[PDB]
Amino acid sequence: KIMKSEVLRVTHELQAMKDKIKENSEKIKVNKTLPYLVSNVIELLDVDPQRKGKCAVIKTSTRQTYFLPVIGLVDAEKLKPGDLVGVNKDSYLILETLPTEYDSRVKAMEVDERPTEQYSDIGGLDKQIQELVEAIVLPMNHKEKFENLGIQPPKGVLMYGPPGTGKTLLARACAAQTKATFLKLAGPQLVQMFIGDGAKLVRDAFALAKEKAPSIIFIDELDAIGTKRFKAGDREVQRTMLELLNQLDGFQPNTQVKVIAATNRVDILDPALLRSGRLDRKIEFPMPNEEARARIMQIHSRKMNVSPDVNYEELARCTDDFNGAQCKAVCVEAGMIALRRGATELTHEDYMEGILEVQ
Amino acid sequence: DYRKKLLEHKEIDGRLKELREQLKELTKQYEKSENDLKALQSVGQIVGEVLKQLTEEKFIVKATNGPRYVVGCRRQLDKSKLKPGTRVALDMTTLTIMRYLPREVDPLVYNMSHEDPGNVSYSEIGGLSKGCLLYGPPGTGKTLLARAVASQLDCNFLKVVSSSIVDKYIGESARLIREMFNYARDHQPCIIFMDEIDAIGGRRFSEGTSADREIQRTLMELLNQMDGFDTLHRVKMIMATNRPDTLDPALLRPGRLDRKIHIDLPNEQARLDILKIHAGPITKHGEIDYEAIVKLSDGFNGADLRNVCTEAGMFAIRADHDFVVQEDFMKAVRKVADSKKLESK
Amino acid sequence: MADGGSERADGRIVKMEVDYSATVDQRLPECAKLAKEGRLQEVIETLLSLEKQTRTASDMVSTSRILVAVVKMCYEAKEWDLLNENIMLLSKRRSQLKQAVAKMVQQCCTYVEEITDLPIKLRLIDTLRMVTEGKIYVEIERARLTKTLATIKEQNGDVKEAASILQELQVETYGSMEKKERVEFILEQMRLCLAVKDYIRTQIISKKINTKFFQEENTEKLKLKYYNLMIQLDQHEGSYLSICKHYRAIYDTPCIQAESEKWQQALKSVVLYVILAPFDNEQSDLVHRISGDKKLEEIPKYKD
Repeated sequence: KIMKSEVLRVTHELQAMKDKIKENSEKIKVNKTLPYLVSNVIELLDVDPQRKGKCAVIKTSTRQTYFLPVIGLVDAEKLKPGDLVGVNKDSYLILETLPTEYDSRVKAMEVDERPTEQYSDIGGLDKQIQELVEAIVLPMNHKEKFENLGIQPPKGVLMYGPPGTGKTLLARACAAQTKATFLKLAGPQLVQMFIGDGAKLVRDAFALAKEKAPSIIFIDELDAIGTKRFKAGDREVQRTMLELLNQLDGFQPNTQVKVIAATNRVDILDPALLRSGRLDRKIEFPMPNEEARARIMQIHSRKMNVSPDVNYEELARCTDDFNGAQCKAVCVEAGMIALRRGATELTHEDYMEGILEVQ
Repeated sequence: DYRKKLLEHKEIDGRLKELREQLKELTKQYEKSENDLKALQSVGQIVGEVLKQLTEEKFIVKATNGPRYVVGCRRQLDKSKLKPGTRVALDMTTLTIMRYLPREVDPLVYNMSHEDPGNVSYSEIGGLSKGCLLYGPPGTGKTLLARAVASQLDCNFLKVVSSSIVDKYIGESARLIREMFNYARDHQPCIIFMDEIDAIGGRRFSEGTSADREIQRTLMELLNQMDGFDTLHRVKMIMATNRPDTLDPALLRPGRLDRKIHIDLPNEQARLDILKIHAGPITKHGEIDYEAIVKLSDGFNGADLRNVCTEAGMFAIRADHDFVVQEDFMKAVRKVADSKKLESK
Repeated sequence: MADGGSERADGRIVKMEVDYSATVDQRLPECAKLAKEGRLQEVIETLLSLEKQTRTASDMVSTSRILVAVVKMCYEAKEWDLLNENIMLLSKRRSQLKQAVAKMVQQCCTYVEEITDLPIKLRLIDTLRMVTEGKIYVEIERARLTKTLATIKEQNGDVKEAASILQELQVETYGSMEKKERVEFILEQMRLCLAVKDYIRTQIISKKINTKFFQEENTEKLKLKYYNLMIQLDQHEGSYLSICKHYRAIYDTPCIQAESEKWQQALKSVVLYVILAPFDNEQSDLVHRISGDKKLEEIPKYKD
C-alpha cells in the first residue's frame, strides 16, 4: 500500500480547493446580485478565423445596440433569442438569463389553479370517459414505465359531440384530477384585428406550455374556426391553424404538455387533423339519453333537498333530445325557484317547470 | 495468512481508489467556473457600420444609435476585413477595433437554424427500396420519410409550408414565388418540401372567387416555372398531400412528377420491418408471433399502426402488468384497427 | 382491377401451347383494350407483370424451333406506343418498364450468342435507335446493348462505330447516379482509343473521366490496373508532364497487392515523375514525399 499513500496528498489538494472556492464563489452573490435593467438578446454566431468564434447581438430597452460575446455560466436552455437577461451596470455582461414569457392580455388568458368539480359528478359515461381518465393519469405518474415499454402519450385528443353536453365542465372536471395548471383558450380569441397575432397566441401557448411546469391546456369551440375553405378570414385561421399543426408535426420534442381540444360539431372536419401528435383520439360523445340525463342530474342534484319520491319516469319522459348542460340549467333553475316556492324541499313539478321555463 | 493479506490490501486499495472519481470529475467544473470568471473580463464593446473610407489606416464608422465617429486600426487585425461594407465592432476606450460583426437576418437565423437530428431515421423507413408526389392512400409516413432524409442531411432545412401562400393583402405572391424560387436558383444545393398541398390544390372546376383565383394564379406561376421558360434540373420539390383525387390533374402531368410513391404497407416484409422498428423499446413475453399482426393488418397507416400497437400496450397497462403478451396485440390491434376501418371514411 | 386479366393470363399460358402466331394476332385486340383499361395504379401492376410474360412467352414458343424473325421484329418495331396513344392520362408508372426492357435484353441475351446472323443486325440497329427514342431510362440497358455490340465490333474490324459508342456514352453517363456501373462502363472511353488515337478525343474524354472520383464508392480489386490504364495513353499523347500527377498516386498500390512485383514498376516509376517534375516549385517539395521510405535506399538508383 506504499504506492497508494500518495492519494492523501491529492485529497488534501482537493479539500484545499473546496476550502479556497468559498471566496471566488462567494463574490458571485455580490457581483451577480441584481440586473438593474432588461435587455433583449439576439443570437448571431461569429467566426474568429483556441481562438474560437462565438458572439451575440444585444439590444437594450433604451434602443441602444452594443457588442459582447456569448459569456456567463453553463448554459443549457440559454442561447435562444429571448429577453429578461442579467446585466450589470455598464460592463454589459450576461449573468442570469430567464425567459420573459409582455402582452399580458394573452399571457393571463385564464389563470386557473384547479377547479372544484371532479369526475365523480357524472353518471353513465365511464365506458367512454375511462379512456381519457387513464390518458391523463397514466401519463402523469407512470413516466418510469414509459421507458420499459417505449410508450409516448398522444398530444391531441378530439373531444367532439353535440353542444350543451357539458364537455367543457367535464374536461375541467378531469383537469381537477390532472392536478396540473389549468389554462383555458377560446376559438374566437385567435381572430384579431392586427396581422400576425395568431402566431403570437400560438407561440405564446407553447411558450407557457413549453417553458412553464407540466400543465393542462384545454381549448373549446375549435370547430367554429376549423373551416377548410377552398380573401377569407378562415384562410388566415388556416395560416394560424396550419402553423399550429406544423408545431404538432415538425416538433419531435413535443413530448411535453398535451393540448386537449373539443369541437361542438364535426360538420367541417379538417382531414389534416390525423396524426399521433395531432387529434387522433376520436371518442364519440353523443347526446345523453333520459337515463344518462337522470344520472348526471341526480349526481349534480345530490346536494339539494330532493324529495325521495322521484321515480324519474316523468322527468325521463319530459327530457327528450336534451343535453347535459341543459339539465344542469334545469337543476340550477330548480335551485332558484325552489327557494321562493316556500317549501325548502325540492318538489317533483319543479323539473317540468324548469324545462318549460327555460325551454 | 499471507495470501489473504494481498487480496485484502487490494480491497482497501480498491475502496481507496474508488473515492477520487467523486471529486476529480467536478473539480473540472469548479475550475471552469473561475475560467469563465476570467472569461467575462472582456467587456465594454460597441458596434458600428462602415460607409466611406478615406484613409486606408483610419476610416469613418456609423453607429447604430445615430451619431457617427471615426476610428483607427488595431495592430493585430489586417486590411482584409477593414474594407468598407462590413459591419464591425468598436470599443468605448480609444475606439479600437477588436473584431467585426457579420450581418444576418433576425429571421435568417430561424430560417437557417431549425435542424432535426437523427441519422437512423433514414434506415427506419421500413422496407422501401424534377418532382415527387407523396399522395395519401390508406397508409401514412409522408412526414417521417421527408423528415427522415431531411433529418439525415437534407443539405439545408428549406421547408415550404402550404400556409405561407396566404397573402392576406392583394394577391401579389409572385414576389414570394420568384423570391424563394430565386433563392433556390441562387443557392446551388436546394431541397423543397411541399406538405399538405391539398388545401392549395383546388380543382377550380366552377367559377372560383377572388380567394381561389389568386391561389390558382400562384399555380399559374408554378406552371410558368415548371413547364414554362425555366428548367428545374437541379432543384427538387416534394409535393405531399392527403387525398389523391383532387390533386390538380393539370399539375398531374408526368413532366413534373416523374414517379409516384404510394405510401402504404403492401409488402409483408415492409409491414414486418416497420412493425419491428416500432416494436423496438417494447418488452413482451417469450411467446412472439408477428405473422398474425402483419397478416391481419391489410392497408393501414404506419404511424397509426404505432398508435394502435402502443394503444394495445396501454390496454395491457390498464391491468398494470409489466410483461405484455401478444394476445392483447392481436385482439386490441384487431378491434382498434377495425375502429380505424370504421373511421377510415 | 387485375382480377380480370389474371384469369386471361394463367389461362392464356395454358391454352397457348402449340398455336401459331395468328392466335397472337387474335390476342392483339384482347390485350389492346386490356392495356387501355385498368386505371388503378398499384392493382394493374400484376396485370402488366403477367400479360407481358404471356406475350413474351408466346414469343419464346414462336422463337423456340423455327424463326424467320421478320414479322417478329415488325410487330414490336411497328407497335411501340399503340396502347399509349389512346390513353391521354399517362400513368407515369416507370415500374414495369425496367422489367420490360430488362426482360427484352434478357431474351436477346439468350438469343445473342449464336442463332442466325441475319436478324441480329436489324434487331440491334433497331434497339440502338430505341436508345435515342427512349430518352428516359436508368442508363443501364442502353449502355448494355451498345457495349455488347461494340465488343462484337472489336473483332469485326469496323472501328467507325467509335464515334457512336463514345458519342452516346456522354448521354449515357449524365442524368443519373451510377457508382459501380459507371466505372465498369467507363473503360470503353479508352478501349477503342488505341485504334482511334484521336488527340482531341483524348482531350475531351481524361477531362470527362476524372471529373469527381478519388477513392471511394468504387471497388472492383483491379482498380490500380485501370489506374495504370488511364493516364498511360495520356503519356502516349503527352511527353513528360502527363505522368507527374500520375506516378505520384501509385504509392498505395504496393499496400493493396503483393510488394514483390512493385520493385520493378512502382519503385521504378517512383523516381521518373520527380525527375520530370518542373524545376520551379514541385521539385523542392515533391522530393520529401519519397524521402524517408526504407525501400528507397534499397534501390541501386538511390545514389542517382
